[PDB]
Amino acid sequence: LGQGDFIRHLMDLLKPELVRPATTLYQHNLTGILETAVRATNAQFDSPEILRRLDVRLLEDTGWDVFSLDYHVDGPIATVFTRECMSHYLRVFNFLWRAKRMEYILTDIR
Amino acid sequence: MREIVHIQAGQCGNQIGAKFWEVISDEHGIDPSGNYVGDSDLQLERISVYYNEASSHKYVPRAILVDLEPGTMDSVRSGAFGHLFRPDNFIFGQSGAGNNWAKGHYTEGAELVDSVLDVVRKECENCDCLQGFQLTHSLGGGTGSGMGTLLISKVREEYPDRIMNTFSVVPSPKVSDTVVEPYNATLSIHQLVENTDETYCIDNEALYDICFRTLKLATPTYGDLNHLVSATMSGVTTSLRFPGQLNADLRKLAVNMVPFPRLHFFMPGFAPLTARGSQQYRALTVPELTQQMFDAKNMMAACDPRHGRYLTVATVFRGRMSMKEVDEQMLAIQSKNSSYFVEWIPNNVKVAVCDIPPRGLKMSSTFIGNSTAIQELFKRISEQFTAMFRRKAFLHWYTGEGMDEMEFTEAESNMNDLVSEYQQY
Amino acid sequence: MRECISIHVGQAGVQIGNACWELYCLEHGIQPDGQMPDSFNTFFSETGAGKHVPRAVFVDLEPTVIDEVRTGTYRQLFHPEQLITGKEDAANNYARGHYTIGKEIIDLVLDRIRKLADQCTGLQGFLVFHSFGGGTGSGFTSLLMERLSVDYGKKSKLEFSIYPAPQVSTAVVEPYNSILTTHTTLEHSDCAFMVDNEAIYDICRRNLDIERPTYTNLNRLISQIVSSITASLRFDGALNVDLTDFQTNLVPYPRIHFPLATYAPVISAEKAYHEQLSVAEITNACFEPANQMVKCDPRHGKYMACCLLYRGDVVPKDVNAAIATIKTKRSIQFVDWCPTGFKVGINYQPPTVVPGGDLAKVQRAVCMLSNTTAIAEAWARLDHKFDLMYAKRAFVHWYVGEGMEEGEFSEAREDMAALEKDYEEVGVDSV
Repeated sequence: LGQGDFIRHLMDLLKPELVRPATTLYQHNLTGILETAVRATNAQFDSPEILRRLDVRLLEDTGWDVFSLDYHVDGPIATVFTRECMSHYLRVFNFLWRAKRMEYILTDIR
Repeated sequence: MREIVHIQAGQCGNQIGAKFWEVISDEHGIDPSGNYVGDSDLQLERISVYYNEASSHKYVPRAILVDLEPGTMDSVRSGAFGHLFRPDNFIFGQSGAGNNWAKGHYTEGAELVDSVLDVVRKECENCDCLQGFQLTHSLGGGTGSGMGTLLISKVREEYPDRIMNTFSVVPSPKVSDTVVEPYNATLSIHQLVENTDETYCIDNEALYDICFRTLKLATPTYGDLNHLVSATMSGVTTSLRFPGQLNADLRKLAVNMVPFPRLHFFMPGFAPLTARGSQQYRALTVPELTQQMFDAKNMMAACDPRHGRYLTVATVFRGRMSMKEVDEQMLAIQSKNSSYFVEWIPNNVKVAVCDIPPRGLKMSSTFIGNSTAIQELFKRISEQFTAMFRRKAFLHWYTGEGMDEMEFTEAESNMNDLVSEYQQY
Repeated sequence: MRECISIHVGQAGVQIGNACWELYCLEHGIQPDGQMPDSFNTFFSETGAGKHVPRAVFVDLEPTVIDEVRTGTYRQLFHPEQLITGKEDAANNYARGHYTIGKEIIDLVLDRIRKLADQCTGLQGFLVFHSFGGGTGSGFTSLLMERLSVDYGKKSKLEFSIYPAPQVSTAVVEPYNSILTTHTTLEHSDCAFMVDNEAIYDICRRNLDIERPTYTNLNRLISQIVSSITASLRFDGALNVDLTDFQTNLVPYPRIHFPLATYAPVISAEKAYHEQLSVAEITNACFEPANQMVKCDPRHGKYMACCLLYRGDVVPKDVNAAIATIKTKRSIQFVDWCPTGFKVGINYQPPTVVPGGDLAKVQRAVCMLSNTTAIAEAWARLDHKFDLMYAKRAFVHWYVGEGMEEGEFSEAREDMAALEKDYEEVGVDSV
């Protein structure tokens, strides 16, 4: 979440979707929303290569409990991350996602 | 062998047919000048179902381009792949029938249908083993709806045993592109119920939703919509054409999705639909294709299948894939959505698998659905038709062309019988 | 001398025949062009030179699969006139394959089969490979079997049929075709070795470690079964078993003739390395309910006849000890009117591994054909699906408008009910 500008728009577009239960959620729909955010925010001016790996994954309730980004990496660069950094980032990304919706709720009440 | 005669009627039909022949020539490696420039032998193994070999090994599409106005003929001829069709297969008139079903079915449709019937008879007598016909048109249009209807009726009474399947663009729910759309649509559907084996109902608004939400197209033009419809047509007749692990022609699909003669209206679909941005984040697997094709957002008609029950479905897969994965995905789909499938038909899915995927893809699949949610589309058409007919709006045109109010009453009664049958089943 | 003709009908039959004839060519050393760089006589014929033409016909109503055969690696093995094909398939319709499209081809097929029979000296019988839930695999198979019974009213007619699976299914009208085929061929067949795609999928996943098998692996396993069945005709062994032996030892009553096929040493290379597969082990694997290639639990019924066909480094004493162990088991129960329910065949030729296959090279193998009352449950499921679809009268117009009558539907359903009653009667103990 070090970008901030991109995650702001991404939390405004997933609001109408994640409120529904997880059973009606299918991954093929959210990708069009993520792709829309990367185009509108400042993340468009970015290396096309790294943007090819950034996608969504569905953890396996409510839509605010199974959504998370993945950024899969394979090849030579995969010897630095080694399937454990990707099992640690997602362990972190939840705590930064919760502490981000608990704030945009409290600026909506305000 | 298993030759198909393709007829394009009206503006919508002609444009969709032009895109269809573009994608078919791409599949079979045919140059826009008609020459084969492909790489594999399977492209010429079954070129005969769609093409006729001319003198200098040039392949002429077995297509008849019929319209009541010359503008579309000129546009098709002048554009790319326009020097592909036989110049004797452009059968057009001068007055464009307006947006009048009666004009295209009774006054100008008569002369033009005699001419196009002569052309179609020549094309059929040239064929070795005729599999059937396919028509591209729009029900809400003028020459398209009425003339496609008249041609369908006459070809049906000439060739009753052949498979007549149409890819018809139905009126949209929200915004109409023609004021008299319900009249033309109702009359066309009344005629399509009895003289067609497979009607693939396509709505432009569902296509707009697909382009905007799934393909993330900022400015989707009619080219993209026609490309989607052409991909569906491709998939079906590709199951017919190329070798596969589980073959299925037009007649096999007709047998497996038409439980009763009048219940032959389908919602088409296409599984591998991805935006250019998301093509790198998505895994192309049979489960992904199945999940997308059975999604209510992907279906190409604005009829939610969750409001009805699938009588039958057909999945035409393309590419090298494992039959076990296909069958297990089909079983999982049937088990999870047991409430969305008819109980008195066990195994509501017909599976076909072809070995050759479309150009640029590794896997693909088309979804055909005989569901009781088409009753919603026919209900909308019926409400609009009765709303205009009760106060007799825009009716003097149809009456003056030579029709009668009794024909309108019969058409609406037949469409109400159709919705009654769908609701009953 | 003991020549036998194999007939492959439909896509399933033709592809299984592809696998079977690949296996036969590998076993007998015949190159895919018919030349060799006797044993190869019950299935091949010699034409002057080293050319060995297989004694089979490949008949389909669709040019696609047969054309794949005509242009494949075995393009020059089969006689071009024995690869019979139509123009339009039966479209999963029994009526099309039996009445409308099958009548335009049956004469050519019978002429070719007559040529093959005349070329033979002593005809043991026919091997019909087909699928139950296909158009030409049902209608044309039934038509061909009835015509063969009219012509060769004494030769045995064994058919290898792909029984529809309990859950997985590729067609919607499979119950109709299956019931009608069962009617027509049950009138005119000797014994039908049955197999399921779902069961072979489960076998592949559990034993061969394959998570994504195709029809190719299924066809290879089925071809191994057929090779084990015909090894006695093709090779020399301690206990030879002919086709008439199968017919006599596996069919107690004329209608109850649907045994289930099994193959014990289905194992990958590494697992085969770590195991010591012996006669007792392979026999126990054969009688394991999870290794059945028809998805029917044998514990739900009673065995009436078993045909254990061993091959390779097999000792008769070990076979006897293993069979005695099986008989002493309490989970495996036999009908009370068959105190001796084991036909045993032993062959000296170990199974041949196909290059590119998944089965590991083993020293011995066994194929078990078991006639059991557990198939009655599968019949009950099939007729239940038929009853639902026919009560709604779905798809019936497709069959009726193609040379059939609804009376045939009712008669076929009544015949299947009689077959279920017969299975129930033979199941019960004598008092």
